[PDB]
Amino acid sequence: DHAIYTAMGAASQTLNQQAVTASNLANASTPGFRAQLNALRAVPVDGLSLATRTLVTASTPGADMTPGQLDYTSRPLDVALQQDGWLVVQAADGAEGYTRNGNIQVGPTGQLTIQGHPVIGEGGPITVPEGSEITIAADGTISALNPGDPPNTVAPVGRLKLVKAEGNEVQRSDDGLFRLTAEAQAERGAVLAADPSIRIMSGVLEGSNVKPVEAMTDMIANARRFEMQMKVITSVDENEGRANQLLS
Amino acid sequence: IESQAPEKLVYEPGNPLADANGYVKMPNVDVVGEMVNTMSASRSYQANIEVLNTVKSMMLKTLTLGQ
Amino acid sequence: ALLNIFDIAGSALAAQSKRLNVAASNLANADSVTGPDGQPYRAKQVVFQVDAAPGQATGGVKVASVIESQAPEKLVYEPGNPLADANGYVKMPNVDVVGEMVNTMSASRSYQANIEVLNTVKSMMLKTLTLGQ
Amino acid sequence: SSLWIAKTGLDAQQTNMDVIANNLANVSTNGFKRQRAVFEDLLYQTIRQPGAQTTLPSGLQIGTGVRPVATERLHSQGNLSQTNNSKDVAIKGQGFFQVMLPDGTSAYTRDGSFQVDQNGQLVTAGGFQVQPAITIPANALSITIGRDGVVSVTQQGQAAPVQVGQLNLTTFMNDTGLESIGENLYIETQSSGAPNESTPGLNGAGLLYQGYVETSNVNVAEELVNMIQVQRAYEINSKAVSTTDQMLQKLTQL
Amino acid sequence: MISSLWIAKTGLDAQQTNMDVIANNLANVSTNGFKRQRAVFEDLLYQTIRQP
Amino acid sequence: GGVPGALSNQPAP
Amino acid sequence: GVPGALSNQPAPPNEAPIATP
Amino acid sequence: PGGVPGALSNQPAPPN
Repeated sequence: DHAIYTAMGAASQTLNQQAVTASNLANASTPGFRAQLNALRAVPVDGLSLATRTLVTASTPGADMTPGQLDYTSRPLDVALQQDGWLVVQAADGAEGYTRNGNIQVGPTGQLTIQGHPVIGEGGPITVPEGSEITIAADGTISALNPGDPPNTVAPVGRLKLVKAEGNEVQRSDDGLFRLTAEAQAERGAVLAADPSIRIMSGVLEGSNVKPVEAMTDMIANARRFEMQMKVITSVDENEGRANQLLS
Repeated sequence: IESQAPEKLVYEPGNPLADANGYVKMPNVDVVGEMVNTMSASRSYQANIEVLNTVKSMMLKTLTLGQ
Repeated sequence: ALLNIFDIAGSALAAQSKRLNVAASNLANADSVTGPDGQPYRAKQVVFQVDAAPGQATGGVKVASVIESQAPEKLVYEPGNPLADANGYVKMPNVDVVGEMVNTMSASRSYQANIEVLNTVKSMMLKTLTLGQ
Repeated sequence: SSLWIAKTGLDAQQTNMDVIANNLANVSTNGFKRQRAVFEDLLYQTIRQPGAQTTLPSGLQIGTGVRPVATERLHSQGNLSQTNNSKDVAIKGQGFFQVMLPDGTSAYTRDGSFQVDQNGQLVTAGGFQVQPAITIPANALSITIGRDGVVSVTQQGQAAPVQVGQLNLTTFMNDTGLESIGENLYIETQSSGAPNESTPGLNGAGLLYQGYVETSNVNVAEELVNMIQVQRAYEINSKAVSTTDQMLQKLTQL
Repeated sequence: MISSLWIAKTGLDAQQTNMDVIANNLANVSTNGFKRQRAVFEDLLYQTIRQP
Repeated sequence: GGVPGALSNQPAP
Repeated sequence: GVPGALSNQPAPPNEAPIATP
Repeated sequence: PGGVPGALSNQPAPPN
C-alpha cells in the first residue's frame, strides 16, 4: 500500500529532473552559461523490521564548468576568460558575484556593466571616461582613447578583476550569478583576490556549454523511467482494491 | 493548511496579472501527488465501507443470538 | 444540486474546454487581416479564477471573461490595402503559434486528468450506496 | 511545468529567427547596423538548500527558462560604394546626421543618400529635412560637400565657389542605446542622451566622403551559422515538449 | 553547444578577412606609395579536459 | 466545518 | 447568469455575420 | 425546424 508512494516519489523526481533538463536546453543560446547537473539520490527509510523501502530525491549538484565555443565578434569589448576563470561583478544586492559573460557594455555616463551589473575592478566598480573608445588587454588592463584626439593619447584606466575558482568552490545563486560556497569561503576568504595567471581574449564571446547528446539521452531516460513508475503504481493500485473489497 | 512549496514562477510579462519583473505566480500543485492522493483516498474509503458492512451484518447476527 | 466533487471536476472540464476553444479560435485566425467591422483580430486569453464558494477552503475553477490581449499588433507594409494607415502598415493579429500549441496540449492533459479523477471517484460513489442495503 | 520552459525556449529561438530575417532583409540598405540578440535566463528556483557537508553536494535547484533582454546593434564602420551622384555622402567615424520629423521632433540617421526638394533644401529619401538646413540656388552647376561638411555651390559665369552651410554631425556617448524609429532613423534615449552637435572632424566627429554611400554592416556567413544553430535548438526544444507531453499522457491514462 | 559550428565560423571569418585584405591589396596597385598588407591569423584559447 | 465533504451537496446553494 | 444555471427564457439566436450590416 | 447538422451549419455563410 506504500509502494505506490515510492513509485510516486520516483515519478515526481523524474518530472523535476526533466524540468532541470528542459531549463538547461532552453539556454542553448545564453551567452556564458553553465549547465545545471542533475542526479537522483537514494534515501533509505530507517525503521523496523526488514528495511525494504528506499525513496528517490532529485538533486542538482553544482553546475558544469566545461567552457563552451567562442564566437569571434569584431568588437573590442566582448571578452572570453581562460578555463576555470571568472569575471567579477557587483551583484544585485550590493554583494559580489562571478560570471563568464564577457559581454561588457558601457553607459552614457561611462560605467561598465555586465547584464546591467557594474564590473568590479581593483578599486571598486570600474568607470570609463564618458564616450571613449575602450580596448581590453590580455590580462585585464583597460585602455581608453577619446574619439578624435592624437592616438598617442591612449592610456590605461584600470584593470579587470579576474579570479580562478573550480566547481567545488562555486555555487549558483538564484539571480544567475555564481558565488563561493561556505566551505570555500572559510578557506579562501570572503573576497577572492585577483589571479594574475589568467589570460583573457578580447573580441570573442563564450556561449553556453549544454551538451545536446546528454540532454537527449536524459530525456529518453526520464520518459522510460516515468513509464516504469506508472506501471508500478497501476500494479499496486489493482492489488489493494482486490484485497480490501474481498477480505472485508 | 497551505502546502509548503515554492510558487511556480512563469515568465509572462504580457498577462495583465504579473509581478514587478513579470513573474506570474502559479500554484505549486504536484499533479502526480494529487492523483496518488485521490486513489489512496478512494481505496481507504472503500475499506471503511467494507468495515461498516460486515459490522452491520454482525450486529444483526448478534440480534439473532438465541432465536 | 451536484455533489461537491462532481461540481468541481465538471467546472474543471468546462474551463479546460473554454481554454481549448480560445486556443483553437486563435489558431484559426492566425492570418486574418480584418474582422466583420474593419479592425484586426486580437488574440483572446482566458483567465482562470478559483470559485471558492466557502471561505478559502476549496472550490472549482470559473472563467470570469475572455480578455483581449494587449501586445504590439503585427505590422506588415501593404500600402495598397484599404485598411493600411497613413504610413501604410496593415495590422495582423498577435497570435503566437508555439504558445497556442502548448496551450492546446496543456488544456487536453488537464481535461484528461479531471476525467480520470471523475472516473476514479465514480466507483466509490456507486459503492457508497450499498452501505444501507 | 517543463511545458512553459520549453515554450519560452521556442519563443526565444523564433525571436532570434526574426532578428536574423530582419538582418538578412536589410543587406542592401545603406547605413544599416546589424542587430544581435542576446538572451538571459530568468529567476532560478531553489527548492531545498544544500546541507552541511566524499559525497556530492545535494540540493534541488530548478531553473525557469530563457528570456530576451535587449538586442544590440554593432556600430562598426561599413564599406563605401561609389555612386557618382554628388548628393550622397558617407561618414568616416561615429556621427549621425540630424533630421526633423514632420511632427517636429529630431531623429538621427546614417544613410547619406540625399536629394533636394522643390524649393532647394536638402532632404532624405523620405523627404525629411536635414538640419541645419542647406538652401541651394537654381543655378548650381555643381555642388561639392567638403570634408568638413562644407556645402559649396558653383555658379554660372563665376570663378569661385559659393559657401552655403556646414553639415553638423550629432555625436552620442553611447551609440548602441539609440532607439530605432524604423525608416532608417534613430531617436535618442536615456541610454544615449546628451546629443553633442559638432562640425565634422572636431570633437570626435567623422569626416565626410562625397559621392559614396555606406554599405550595411551585416556579415552574411555569421547569419547562416546562426540560422543553422537556431533551427537545431528549436528542434531540441520541440523534442523536450514532446517528451513532457508523453509522460503526462501516461500519467492521465493510468 | 554545437561547438564545431562556432569553430568553423571562426575559420570562415578568418578566410573572409584574408580575402578582404587581398582585395584591398589588389585594388591599390595603381596608388603611388602604397604598402601591401598581410593579415596574421593565429588561434584562440584551448580548453583542457581533466585526465584522472 | 470549513471544508465540505466530497460527497456533500454543492456548498453553493 | 452563471453558465449552466436555469432560466425561464430561451437564449437569443446565434448569428455571426461576415460583414457589418 | 432544425437543419443540417455538423459541417454545413457550422460554416459562415451569408443569409438568404
